[PDB]
Amino acid sequence: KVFGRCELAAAMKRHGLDNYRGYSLGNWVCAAKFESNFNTQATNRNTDGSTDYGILQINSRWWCNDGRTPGSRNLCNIPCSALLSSDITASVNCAKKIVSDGNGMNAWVAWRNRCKGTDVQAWIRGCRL
Repeated sequence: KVFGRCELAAAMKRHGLDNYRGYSLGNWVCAAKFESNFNTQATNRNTDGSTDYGILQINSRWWCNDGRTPGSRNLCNIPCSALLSSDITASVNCAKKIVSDGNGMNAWVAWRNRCKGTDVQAWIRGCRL
C-alpha cells in the first residue's frame, strides 16, 4: 500500500506512535517518507545480506526473521513479511521497540540525515488530526 502523507499520520497516531519516546508525529512521517516513500512493500538489501522491510525500513539483522540473515536476531518476534502489510500495526509495534533501544530515532539513518533538525512539522501540516 502507498499511503498518503496525512493518511499515514492518522494511522501512526491511532497506533500510539505520536510523541512516542518524545518524537512528534512529523518525525515519524518524515522518517517514513525518506525510508520508504510511504510504500508498505518497500524492501532494500544491504551489503551485509540483511534486508530492510516496510514503511520504516526495519532491518532483519536485529528485528525480524526472514530466514536469510545468518547470525541475526528477531527482537520484534515477527516474520519480516509482516512489515510489508497494508496494516501498519506490526511496523509500529516494532518501531516502538527500536526507538526505545537507546539511540532514539538515530536508528533510522534517513531520519538522522534527512529529518533530524528540520521542520518536521511540515510533514503533518494541513492534516486533519
